[PDB]
Amino acid sequence: ALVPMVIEQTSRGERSFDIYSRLLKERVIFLTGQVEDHMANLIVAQMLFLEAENPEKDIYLYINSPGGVITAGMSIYDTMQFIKPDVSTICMGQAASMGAFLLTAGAKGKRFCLPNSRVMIHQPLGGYQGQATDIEIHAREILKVKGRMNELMALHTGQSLEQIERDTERDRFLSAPEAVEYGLVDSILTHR
Amino acid sequence: ALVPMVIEQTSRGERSFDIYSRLLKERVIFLTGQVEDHMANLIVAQMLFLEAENPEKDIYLYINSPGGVITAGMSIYDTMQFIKPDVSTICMGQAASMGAFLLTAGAKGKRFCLPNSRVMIHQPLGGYQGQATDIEIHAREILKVKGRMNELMALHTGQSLEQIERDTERDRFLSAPEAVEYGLVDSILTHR
Amino acid sequence: ALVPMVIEQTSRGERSFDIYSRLLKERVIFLTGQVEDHMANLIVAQMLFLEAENPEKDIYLYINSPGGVITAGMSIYDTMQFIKPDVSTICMGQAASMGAFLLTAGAKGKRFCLPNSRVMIHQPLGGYQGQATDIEIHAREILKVKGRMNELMALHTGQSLEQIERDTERDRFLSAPEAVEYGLVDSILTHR
Amino acid sequence: ALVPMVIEQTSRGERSFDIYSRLLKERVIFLTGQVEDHMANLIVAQMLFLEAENPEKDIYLYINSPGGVITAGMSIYDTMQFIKPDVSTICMGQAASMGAFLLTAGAKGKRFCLPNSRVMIHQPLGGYQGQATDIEIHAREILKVKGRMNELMALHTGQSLEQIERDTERDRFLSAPEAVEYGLVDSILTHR
Amino acid sequence: ALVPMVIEQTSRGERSFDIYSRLLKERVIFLTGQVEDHMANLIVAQMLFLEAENPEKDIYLYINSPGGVITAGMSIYDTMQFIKPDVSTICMGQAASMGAFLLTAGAKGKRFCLPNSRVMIHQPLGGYQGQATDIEIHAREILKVKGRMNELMALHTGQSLEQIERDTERDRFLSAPEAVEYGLVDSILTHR
Amino acid sequence: ALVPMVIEQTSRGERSFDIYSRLLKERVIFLTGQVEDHMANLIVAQMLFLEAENPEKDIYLYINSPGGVITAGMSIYDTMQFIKPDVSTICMGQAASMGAFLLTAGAKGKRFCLPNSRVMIHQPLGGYQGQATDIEIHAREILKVKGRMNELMALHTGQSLEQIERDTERDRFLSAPEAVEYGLVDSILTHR
Amino acid sequence: ALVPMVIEQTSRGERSFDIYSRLLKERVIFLTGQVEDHMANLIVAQMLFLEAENPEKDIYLYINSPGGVITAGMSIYDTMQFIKPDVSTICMGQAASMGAFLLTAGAKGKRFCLPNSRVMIHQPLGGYQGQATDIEIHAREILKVKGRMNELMALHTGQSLEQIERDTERDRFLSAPEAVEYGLVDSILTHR
Amino acid sequence: HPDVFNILLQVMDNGTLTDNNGRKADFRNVVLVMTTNAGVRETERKSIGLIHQDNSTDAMEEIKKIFTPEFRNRLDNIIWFDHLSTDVIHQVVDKFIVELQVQLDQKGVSLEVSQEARNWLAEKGYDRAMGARPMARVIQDNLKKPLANELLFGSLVDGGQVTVALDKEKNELTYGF
Repeated sequence: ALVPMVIEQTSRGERSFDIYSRLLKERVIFLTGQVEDHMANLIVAQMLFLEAENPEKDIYLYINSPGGVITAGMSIYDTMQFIKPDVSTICMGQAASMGAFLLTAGAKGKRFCLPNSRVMIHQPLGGYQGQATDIEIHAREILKVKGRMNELMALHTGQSLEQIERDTERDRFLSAPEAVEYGLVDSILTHR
Repeated sequence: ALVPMVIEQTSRGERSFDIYSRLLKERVIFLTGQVEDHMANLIVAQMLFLEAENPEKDIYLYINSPGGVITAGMSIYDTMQFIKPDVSTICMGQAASMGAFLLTAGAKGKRFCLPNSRVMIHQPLGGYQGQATDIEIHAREILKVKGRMNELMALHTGQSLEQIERDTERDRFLSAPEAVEYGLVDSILTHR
Repeated sequence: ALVPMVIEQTSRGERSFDIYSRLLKERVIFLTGQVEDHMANLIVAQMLFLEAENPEKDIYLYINSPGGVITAGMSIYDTMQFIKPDVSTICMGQAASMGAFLLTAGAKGKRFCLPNSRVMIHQPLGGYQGQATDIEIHAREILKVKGRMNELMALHTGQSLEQIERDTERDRFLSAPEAVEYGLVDSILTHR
Repeated sequence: ALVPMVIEQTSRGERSFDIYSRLLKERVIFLTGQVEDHMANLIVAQMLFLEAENPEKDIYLYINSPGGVITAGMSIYDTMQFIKPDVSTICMGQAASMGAFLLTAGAKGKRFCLPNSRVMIHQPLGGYQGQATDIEIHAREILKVKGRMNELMALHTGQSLEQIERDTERDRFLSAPEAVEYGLVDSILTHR
Repeated sequence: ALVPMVIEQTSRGERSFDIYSRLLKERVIFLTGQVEDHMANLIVAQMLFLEAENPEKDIYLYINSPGGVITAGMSIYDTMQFIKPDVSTICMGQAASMGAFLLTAGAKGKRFCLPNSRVMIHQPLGGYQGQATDIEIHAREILKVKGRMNELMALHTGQSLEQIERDTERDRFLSAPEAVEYGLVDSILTHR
Repeated sequence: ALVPMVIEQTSRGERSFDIYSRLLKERVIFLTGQVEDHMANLIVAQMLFLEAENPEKDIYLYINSPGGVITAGMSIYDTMQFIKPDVSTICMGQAASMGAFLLTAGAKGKRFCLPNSRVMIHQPLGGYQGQATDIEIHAREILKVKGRMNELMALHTGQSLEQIERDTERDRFLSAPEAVEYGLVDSILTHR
Repeated sequence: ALVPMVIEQTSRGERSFDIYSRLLKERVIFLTGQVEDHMANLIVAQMLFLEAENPEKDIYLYINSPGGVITAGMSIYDTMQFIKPDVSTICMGQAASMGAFLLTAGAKGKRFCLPNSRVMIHQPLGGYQGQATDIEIHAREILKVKGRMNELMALHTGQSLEQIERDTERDRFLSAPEAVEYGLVDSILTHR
Repeated sequence: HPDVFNILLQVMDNGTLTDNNGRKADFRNVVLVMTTNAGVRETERKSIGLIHQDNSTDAMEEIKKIFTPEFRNRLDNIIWFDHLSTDVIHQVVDKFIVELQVQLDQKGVSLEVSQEARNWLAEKGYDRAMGARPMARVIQDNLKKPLANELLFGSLVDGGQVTVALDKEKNELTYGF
């Protein structure tokens, strides 16, 4: 219907998958749209299946995301760091601090971004309504989460923790060359 | 469509399941999103089928849930405690007092949580509108439910009942090491 | 998609049902969520098919319901009482006076409830707006329905009619042991 | 998905229908929910197919309906009266003057109702807004429709036309024994 | 799912259509609900296919419609008048001036209506908002459409044009015998 | 489901398409409802496939449309004018200046309309809100579009450009004979 | 259903795809409607699959789009520029600065537009609400994006950067000949 | 199966076939005939729509795409058969009647059949969907059965003569000695 079907021949010459399944068969996983619980769960299932299928062959994660929930993103990140094969993240379109976090979270030397992609990083958002004690609890929790995210980004990009802390105070927009120089990605895919 | 299909070969080399069914075939059950009646019923059906299929092999329950209805969660919990094979709960993402309850409800020694997961525990919520007598009835019922949940958590985590009662008065956020030390989980999955 | 598929082998080794159909094949019927006309009609169709398939083998009705329309519930109840095989009702989660009615309506000696289930019973609700004559008609009808329900419950549980009438005046919450002692269920399922 | 699938063996042992189609194969038609144009059209199509399949074998119409449009009900009624095989109507749950009309419209001697069913009969409802002339036209039409319905009910139940006219002035609730004595149904299904 | 499936045997004994396709295979077309562009287009496609399949065998159009757009109805009417085989219209339920127009538009001698059907005829409705010139244009157009419809009805029913013009000034409700005497239908289907 | 399936035999006698695909196989394309981007894209894809399948056999476009976006209609028109086989447009129901434009855009001598169809032509609609400069730009653009449409209609119908300009100033309703005499269509389909 | 199915014969003569998949098999990709993340991701997946299938054969991108998000469009553009085979863009209907950007982004000498297509170009839109510092950040970012888009358009069309900057200050509507002369497309498709 | 066509390829092209012992069969003096009904159903119906298309270029011409063009390229010609006309039907009925007369003269029972009886037999078993196939069953059921009764029971022995004519009043046949 809305999604196309493809044909490929191995033995009988009769294989019709949706194009997303066909690309998954080639170890290509798409992370598009907002990051939430069910989408992240699907990405985690795909990565687990690809790791169990062939622990030696890389996994390619195509990132085009305006961000999302920090929790679901941390699930994808932990599954990326846990599995054996190297996961290479390619940023097409945009990556807004969560697509961006997962982009910098790729295997070192294999994090690419297309020349016209846009990368943004910022401190996490949140909030709570209630009594002063619960407000304090949730504020301490969100501060701890922000600190943990800053630590992880300073680890993955090579920048000092204070530099990341000063840079992610507000929205920082980075083009492909600025992202390469900053340390988020390793190189830019230009041509075949 | 939105969900991918996979290919695996046993006899004829022709097996196309949605990736969730493929993972269920490997005794992997996903508990994601809010906990409600239909989702819990589906989880219970999956666990019953897996138990009837092979009562000796473990079941892996991947928990990423912001909580949900206490009743549906208690159904999943009773089905976990009833069946013969050991059910191992892995907390990826978050577990907000119901994902958390079911996480601590796993088989002892087999409750894991990923290093960047977040666990929260709190007393149950509820309410009622009506006459004073019905208000009293429903308040006594919710207090009994809170007491039962505190008893079950103090049993599963090893902490004293008074300690659980004092800790779950407000939202208590626990990271992976704090959850391990607290007794909710047994260890942290780091790498292969 | 949202519902998983399973594989079982009898002759050709090629059988893919949704997990609910696979469990129905084992004479297991799920009654979850609110009780309304279409859900009750589906349950009745399932019970009729299972009775016509093998009139000697029991039917297992898993009840997790916050109640529902009295009429649809009475349809399920009449179909349960009519068919030949014994229908055994297992209460997982909750049963709010209609799940509870159908739970007590199971075959005597085969009504079980899980140890952490919650059972509530109460007089039926209703209402009408209009002229005084129609108000009187509908009030007499709802009173007759309440009396019939009290008679049926006093029959199925063994308690005296006056005891049921005094108990169901307000919401009565019963845990698993209190439900067993009261007569709603016969025993508690604990382990294999 | 929401509807289950069943398996039955005739020649190859490979037959998977939705349970409603499986019951239709046994000449069982379900009339549930409100009566409207599309539902009545589906019922008429089912009855025509069953009549063309085997004009000698009865058709079983399971009625659980809170009423509906008089027109669609009259279509079902005319199709019931036209076809050759006897259609037997079983009232499970309720029948509110249209389910009730179609219930009394079954083949004489084959109209059953379950012991806890509820039957209601009343004059038809309607209305119109506009000029006085159109109001008069539509009022005369609805009066003619009410008279025709009273005539048909007095024919099918055996009661005198004046008795039906006096009884259906307001909502008349009839239980199973009162419906049997009144003449709406012929007997009560109790057990196998 | 909501629509049933049927089984019929010609050569291999393996034919599962939705019941509507099975009835279409017997040259039975259902016109139910409101008349709009897509429903009329589907009816026209069905009639074209049935005409191309066997130009000598009749087509049975079951009409249950509260009316609809004049344009879509005129498309169905032109396709009925154009094709070679005789189309016989059976009015079950109701026919409100468009179902009624198409009912009287059937092949002469083959227009039947069930004994409890209701037929209504009236002048077409419409309207327009805008400048006085466009109001005049659209009013002249709707008057021409009304005149054309009156001419076609006076042709198909045998009544004089002035009689149709005087009768369709307001809603005229006709039962089955009054419709037969008026000339809309030729006879009443009573029994096999 | 809502759409029927058909059976046709060429070699194995096993071919089940939706009736729309079956008619497309006979080089019959349906243009119904409003004209928008996705519907026009589907029509263009169908016409391209039919042209590539057999560039010598005509394509029949059945038009029943209340109009639509000028742009999408111009896409269909350009694809009609580009491909090799003659496309014959049949107007059933109505054609409101875009269905009408595409109807007059058919192959000369092969543009038919059913005797009770209605054809309307009018100048294009539009609008814009913003600064005076952008208002002027969009007004000049819509005037150029209106001029281009008038030129194309004067070319396809044979009427002079000034006559089309004076006629399409307001809504001009044309019946089948008036459309034939005007030059929009070539003849009227009456019978086989 | 809403989408048609087609039949083509290579070896067994049994191939039923939705018409969109059939056209994709011929290296034809449709870009219709608004440009957003998921549609652009689907287009990118299709282009990657077509490139991996045959890196030497061209890809035909049919553009009918009122514009969309700049980010998703830049993803499609980068994937077009990256892959090996030449992608030829055909503008049918309209192209509003993003369809237009991707149209001018086709392979040089292979960018066609139909004679009645409409092309519009304009500076990108956007906005932000918040503190003055964040307003300044987002304004600088949108200005950089506008500059990058102007540079890319001046590169692909051959016009000087200042000319593009002066032309895209407001909405510039270009017909097919004006688009050819401007440099957006290379020629106009007229006939076979 | 489509894979026997692969043998038929070399059978028609080189006129030689080798069995598992390496011996070659010589097909040069052998006539290769293949019967089929491929394009029949593809053309037996008219077009769907308000305007009837030609539907004649598919005149069993679409037997291509079914016969692997390298196979059709070595056929001498694809000889299409048409449905039997009413005159052809009459001639076939006469042929069957002559055959029956020969079989009866083999037992010394000469048969005489009226021309109107022949035409009734023709119009009775006349069919275009099945050609002259149901004609054999029609003629058998109409003539052979009463004749078989007469010949086997003994009332008709060697030397008898049989006549038959149409009963136009009730649409039946005549039978006698």
